[PDB]
Amino acid sequence: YSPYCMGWFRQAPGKAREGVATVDLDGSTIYADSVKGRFTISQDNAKNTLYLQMNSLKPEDTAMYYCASRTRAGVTCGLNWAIFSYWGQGTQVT
Amino acid sequence: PCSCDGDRRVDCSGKGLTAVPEGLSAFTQALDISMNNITQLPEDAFANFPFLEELQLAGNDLSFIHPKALSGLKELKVLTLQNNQLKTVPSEAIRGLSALQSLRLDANHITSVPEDSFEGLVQLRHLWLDDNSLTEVPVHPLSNLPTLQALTLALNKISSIPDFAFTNLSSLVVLHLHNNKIRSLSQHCFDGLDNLETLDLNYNNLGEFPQAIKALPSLKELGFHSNSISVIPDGAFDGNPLLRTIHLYDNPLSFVGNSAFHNLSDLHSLVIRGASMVQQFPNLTGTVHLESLTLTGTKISSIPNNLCQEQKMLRTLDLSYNNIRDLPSFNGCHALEEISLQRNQIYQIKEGTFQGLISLRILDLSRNLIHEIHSRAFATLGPITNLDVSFNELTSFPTEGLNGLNQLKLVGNFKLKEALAAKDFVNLRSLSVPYAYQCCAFAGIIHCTPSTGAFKPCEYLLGSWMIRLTVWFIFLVALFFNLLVILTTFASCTSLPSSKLFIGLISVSNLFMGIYTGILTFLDAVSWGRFAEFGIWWETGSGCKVAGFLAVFSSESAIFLLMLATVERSLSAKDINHLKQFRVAALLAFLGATVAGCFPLFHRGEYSASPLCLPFPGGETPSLGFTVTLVLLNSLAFLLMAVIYTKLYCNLEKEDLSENSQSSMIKHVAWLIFTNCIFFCPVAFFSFAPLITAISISPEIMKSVTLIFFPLPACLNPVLYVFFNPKFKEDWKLLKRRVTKKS
Amino acid sequence: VALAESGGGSVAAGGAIRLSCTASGYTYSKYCMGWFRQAPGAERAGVSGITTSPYYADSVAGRFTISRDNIANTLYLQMNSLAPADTAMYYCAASRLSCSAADFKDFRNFVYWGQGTQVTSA
Repeated sequence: YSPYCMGWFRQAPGKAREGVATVDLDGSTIYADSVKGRFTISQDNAKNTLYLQMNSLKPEDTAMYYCASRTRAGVTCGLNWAIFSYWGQGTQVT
Repeated sequence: PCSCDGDRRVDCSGKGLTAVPEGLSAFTQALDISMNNITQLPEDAFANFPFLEELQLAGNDLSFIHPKALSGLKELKVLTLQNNQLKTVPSEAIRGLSALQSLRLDANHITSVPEDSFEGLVQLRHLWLDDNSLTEVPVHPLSNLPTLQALTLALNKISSIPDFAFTNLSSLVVLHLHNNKIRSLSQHCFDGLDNLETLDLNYNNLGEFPQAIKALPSLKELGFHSNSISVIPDGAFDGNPLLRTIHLYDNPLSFVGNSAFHNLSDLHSLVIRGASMVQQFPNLTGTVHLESLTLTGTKISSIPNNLCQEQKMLRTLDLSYNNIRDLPSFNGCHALEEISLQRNQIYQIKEGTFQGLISLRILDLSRNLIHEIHSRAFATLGPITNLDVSFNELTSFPTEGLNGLNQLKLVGNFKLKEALAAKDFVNLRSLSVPYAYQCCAFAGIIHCTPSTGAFKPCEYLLGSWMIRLTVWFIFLVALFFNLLVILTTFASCTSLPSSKLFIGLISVSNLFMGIYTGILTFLDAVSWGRFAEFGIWWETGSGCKVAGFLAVFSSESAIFLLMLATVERSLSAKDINHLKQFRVAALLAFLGATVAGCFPLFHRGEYSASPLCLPFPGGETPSLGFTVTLVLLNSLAFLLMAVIYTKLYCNLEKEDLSENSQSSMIKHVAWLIFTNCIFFCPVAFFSFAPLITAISISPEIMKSVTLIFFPLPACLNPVLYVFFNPKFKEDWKLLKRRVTKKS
Repeated sequence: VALAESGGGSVAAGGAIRLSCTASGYTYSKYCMGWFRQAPGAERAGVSGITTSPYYADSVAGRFTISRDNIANTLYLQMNSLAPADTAMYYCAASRLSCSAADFKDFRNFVYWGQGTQVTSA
């Protein structure tokens, strides 16, 4: 309903959860070290659907994924967990 | 799996759980989970228990927490999460718990604190955040908390504190920030902390004294050390009156204000070290609760006389490495116990200086210029156990009221030569006195450092009666037979051949060695049973120098004259015109013996090693200054004439040796040199003994043979000559004829 | 705030003993703790301490181990191969300020004291 701090997260079995490139309300996506030249992120607020695309992926770094949302305000974007109120169930990509 | 306490308390330790335990009573009050392997917290994990009060998650590797997982725990009070693997402060799943009391987040690698964190907690009192990797203080989340008491941020990586950091914390009591990298402090950084009692800033990189502390009105305990503070401006502690403890050490302090420490009504101890340029005593008006005072390294020259008229409860006092010259009276004091004054310019002691101190135990006045001590100094001083005074020019040492002493050190007072009365020091345990003979009075369980061994005896110089009579025997006959032989060789009014005058000089040198031995025997006879009393005076006086010079001179002339005798014989045979040549050579050798003997005299302490005044035995450390040189010269010469006589053996045959009177002279010289060789081997061996670590002999023994094996030649050379040269019999008849003609 | 100790007792010479102390509260600084020895007729002395390189006394060097477990907030001191001269009363002391090794030979600095235990070696 309220578009604010959409994010995506990757989780490998037996370790922590880290973030990948995330976009804010005004665009200007914060982009992680391993995603430039690899992944593309887009988001339409007409229906509030975000799309991700894969390009030339390597066999490793294939793990479970999640999408994360937040409706509050007052905190800067940092591509870091523990700031998103709502979490998706996720999906395994390999 | 987990035992039930029965009081609604559940404990789980190392049972390998990867998920939240289930099936327990819903009424449980406290829950502990420690050393398991839970890594993630699923959503609605704790929705089962609605009456949980205290929550422990210790040591497992939790990394992700669902925001809704912690919901429903409205009565939680204590939350502990240490040594786990979280990377950021969980701003979510914490806002729900309104009634939280204590929160502990230690050893977790945390770098960023979200802005909205710590919001909605209205009654949090304890928050622990240390051993993390924080880099800047979370000003906004800290301001969000109005009721925080104790704050610990240690071992983090903070660099500087911005202004107005802690404005909204009204009820903060203690603040810990040590081992950080703080280097600058704003003048208004600490405003608002009116109820702060304890402030810790240790091991930081502060380069200048902070000022914001003057805003704190109730700061009890203050600690900073290992910093880089170097200057203490005056009026620094003006703002805060009540200061029980001030920590400061390892700082490179240079200047301290005259009035800095003034008006502290509750300070307990004061320590200042390394403050070199401060040269005037601090003004201590108003400070009347100082147990311990310490100032070191300064340039203070005088002490005020109202000092412990003000300080009524001073217990210890140390002032060293200063320029104190005079001591004011300490009569007012009563609780003073230990006093240390070292490396100062004190030169006199008066009676009244130490009068009235009832409970003084340990007193130290070392490395000073004191030469006058009043007799009644220490008379009415109370029970004193350990007293140290050393390395000062001191002439006489009084003893009045020192019966209770236990430790007494006096070393370096070479001017002090008076003996020490044994009766006065009844309970003395450990001594240190400059000369070893003084301890012979105690004859010690008393411990005296100086060895006072065999080499420095107490009762008899010579020791054994057999040794005494033996040296008396060779002394006498050496003297008598030397006089006889010199009278025979010189009194005859005949032309003097080179060999005859040579053996005459041999006799003269041996006679000198003999009366050296005689003077030693006279000293031993005079000082029977009481050598300890005479030892110091004998060694310090010129008699020891004279005796040692005499002995050394006698021993070199004999060796050189013998060597010159056997080359004289060799070339006499070969030409068979050098007589005047060798006469002045003999004179030149005598002069060399003179200078070799007198050379050590200009040095210091070389002839005072032993009461016998002979340096060749040496001692603990003679450190071979010239002993090795002398033995080297002696050995090289002996091998030289050994080679010369082997060459003579090769050149001249045994039948000619038997049939030649000049060769009879050669045989006599060979006997002389062989005897000199074997009788000098032992002293060289003894001098070589300390060089080898394996070989050790008791001072008992080395003294005996050094005494016995030194002067023998002076005895047997004349005996050998008269027993085995009819040349002497011919001269005896000549002198008998001359005596008969005269009479 | 409150400190409790456990251990102690009578042991023949050359044995091994473990002493465990627990603490409750938040004002104390967990980087300054110590074990203190007291024999009758003498003042308290500092046997060992934790500073921030543990500080060990002259005498007990090589036979005494000191450890801290912040997982359960417990201090452990284990001794082995005791000499009879070790028979004394033992105290656990905690300060309020951070401390170095130099602070440990003077007890007066420490504030929070425990009730103590008794250990005798024969």
